[PDB]
Amino acid sequence: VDIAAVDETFKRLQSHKGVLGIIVINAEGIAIRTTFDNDLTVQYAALVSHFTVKARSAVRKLDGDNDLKFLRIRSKKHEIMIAPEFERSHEYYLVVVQDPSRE
Amino acid sequence: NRVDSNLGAISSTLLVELEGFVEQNRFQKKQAELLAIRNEEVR
Amino acid sequence: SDIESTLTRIQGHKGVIGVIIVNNQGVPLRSTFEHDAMTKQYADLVPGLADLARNLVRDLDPQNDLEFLRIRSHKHEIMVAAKDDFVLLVIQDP
Amino acid sequence: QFEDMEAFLRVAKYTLVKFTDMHVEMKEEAMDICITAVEKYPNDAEKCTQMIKDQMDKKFGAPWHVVVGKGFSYEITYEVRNLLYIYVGGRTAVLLWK
Amino acid sequence: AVIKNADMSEEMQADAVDCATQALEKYNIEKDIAAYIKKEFDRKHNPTWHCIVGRNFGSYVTHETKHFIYFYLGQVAILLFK
Amino acid sequence: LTDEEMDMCRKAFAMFDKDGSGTIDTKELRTALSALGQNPTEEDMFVMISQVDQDGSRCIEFKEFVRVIQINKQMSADTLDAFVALGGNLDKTGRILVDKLRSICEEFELTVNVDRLVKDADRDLNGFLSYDEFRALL
Amino acid sequence: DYIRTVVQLGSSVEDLIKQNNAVDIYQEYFTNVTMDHTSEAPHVKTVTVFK
Repeated sequence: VDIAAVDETFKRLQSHKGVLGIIVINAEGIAIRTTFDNDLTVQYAALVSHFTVKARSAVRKLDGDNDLKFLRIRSKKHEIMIAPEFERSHEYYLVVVQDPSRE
Repeated sequence: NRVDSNLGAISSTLLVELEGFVEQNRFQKKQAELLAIRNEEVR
Repeated sequence: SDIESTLTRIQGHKGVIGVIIVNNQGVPLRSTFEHDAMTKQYADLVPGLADLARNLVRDLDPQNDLEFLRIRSHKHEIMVAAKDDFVLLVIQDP
Repeated sequence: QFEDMEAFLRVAKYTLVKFTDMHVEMKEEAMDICITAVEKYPNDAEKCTQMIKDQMDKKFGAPWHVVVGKGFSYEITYEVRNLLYIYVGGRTAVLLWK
Repeated sequence: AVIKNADMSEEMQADAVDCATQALEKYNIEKDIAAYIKKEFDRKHNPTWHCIVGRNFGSYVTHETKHFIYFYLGQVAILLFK
Repeated sequence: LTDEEMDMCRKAFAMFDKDGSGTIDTKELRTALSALGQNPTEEDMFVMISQVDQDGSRCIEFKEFVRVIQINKQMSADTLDAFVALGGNLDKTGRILVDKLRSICEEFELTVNVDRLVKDADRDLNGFLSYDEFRALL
Repeated sequence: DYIRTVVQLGSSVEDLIKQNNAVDIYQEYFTNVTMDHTSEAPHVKTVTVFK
């Protein structure tokens, strides 16, 4: 069953070095799978939802025929990675948090 | 030093300090000798 | 003569189409473009994204800050180095 | 120079008033009743605001308005000499206007 | 749009939702959101409003008979009243 | 509003509340006035504090300190000093008397001076200086 | 459709995470090195000659 495939993708990603977290959030800002506790989850979901719709509106405004498949914000602690796939019937901006300092 | 530790401290002084302002007069006696003294060595 | 040499190196690689420096509020100073109908576009669209992202990062744990940011579109890689004085932009398709 | 959230919460027990237009006795009574509200119910904050403005409702003014929270924004129109904005516990913050 | 609690005429509930959504679309900070949502509705209908925008806030407030609105958009929350 | 005014405000607030109370009480204020020579009543100082005390404390603090410095300063940078140099004694007339400059060079007893400056700062080429060409002199 | 999207994004991000572990870009050499080896030859200065 493909549920084993997506959970396997979580261990594929999460087996990498330093990867603190993986989470999936849909267009209505509600997380679906987690890896964190519940409140760091909901504050990521709200913040990243608003930020990525602003960034996509920025890129679409800047050029009409160009969209984004990628987003990468930096800390001094952890490099949040956002990926979105803007489509109909699905738009699931998955977001990873990682850093190469650990381990 | 002898020709430019003087002449970059002679231009570093502050004559007037912080009626009774006659003390300033007395104060401006003192540093006068200062510049005179310094000038002599450069001369 | 180090800042301008780095500008001249960085503007002559295989994909770079524009380097921009913009101040706190605005005033894009030292662009690199043969016309200026789209510099102002960058200068008034992008630092909203830079400080909005500093809000997103810093909100979590206030010892934290933001340093850089990348947005990779289909045909562009908008890299912004935001900090306190200014916002800096480099545009490049890989 | 503490090095986590937790040592910050060890230090941050003060209740700094961010901005306020209140009399000194006004300020001390309102400040202490809000700290007692926040210590009384950390979990459910709705009934903290229950207690704060219903005490201020019976005693001080017929209209009152309390907002407690974690992260928010606001723009209100308020009659002067009756505004309290304080930071409680180093995290939770409370706006209070008539 | 999501509404959790309101007691007011729906014909200006539509006014509230169309006032808030274009505001949220336009600006990119959340103080000016609570600025605009009051300001433009203030020049529309009445002299007095109050409006809160954020996440995880608590409040007790005296209602108004036909002016009390508690929005919800995209894990961003709005309150406004008279 | 600026950043060094906060420095001088902190130093002067240190000077007034000299014991360390964190609040200006009446006795330290009278100590400051008595160091300046004044020993007024114990009813006018009450009214003075009551106008400056906003919080009802009977003791004024740093916010009130800078409030009074703010109102008195910015209510009433380089315009005034260069302006009132000599032309601001003339108040938007652009004609400065030569006799004022002769008096200035008279009183300060200066050893050697020729007034060719006013001869060679003459930009209207009449024998006087308007204010814009006066700044051009400065 | 949700499953297909998630595995598509997992593939792309997996490439990205490798990209960040490959060589670290954001790392200034000698961020904080205090020990400096310098020039310390003897200096003779005549402050004044007392004559």
